[PDB]
Amino acid sequence: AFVVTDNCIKCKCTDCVEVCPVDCFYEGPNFLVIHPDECIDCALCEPECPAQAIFSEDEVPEDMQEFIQLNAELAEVWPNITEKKDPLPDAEDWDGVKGKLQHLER
Ligand code: SF4
Ligand code: F3S
Repeated sequence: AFVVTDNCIKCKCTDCVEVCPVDCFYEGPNFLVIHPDECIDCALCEPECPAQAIFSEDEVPEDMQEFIQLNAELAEVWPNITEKKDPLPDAEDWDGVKGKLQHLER
């Protein structure tokens, strides 16, 4: 499965949803997650993230391993998103900044 990690938080560009064939992205107030049992590992979303927050599960950075289980869990409670929308208002302010996990809204 692929994994949305820290830099999506407070950016939420949603460009990634355009290319998923199986529609497995689920939407939070200020983050997206990939449903691990639905992702077919086509790797198509990851060139599309402007914030470069998507990784193959096995390539998720050591310091961002928490995101793997987070994606699994929130994928059960969040709504499915299928169309691209506007990025969060302050997206480019928050892009490239580290430790945005602290601001995750559920
Ligand atoms: S690897 Fe493919 S199936 Fe998975 S979330 Fe990405 S675009 Fe979708
Ligand atoms: S910022 Fe997030 S909404 Fe997608 S386009 Fe990137 S994983």
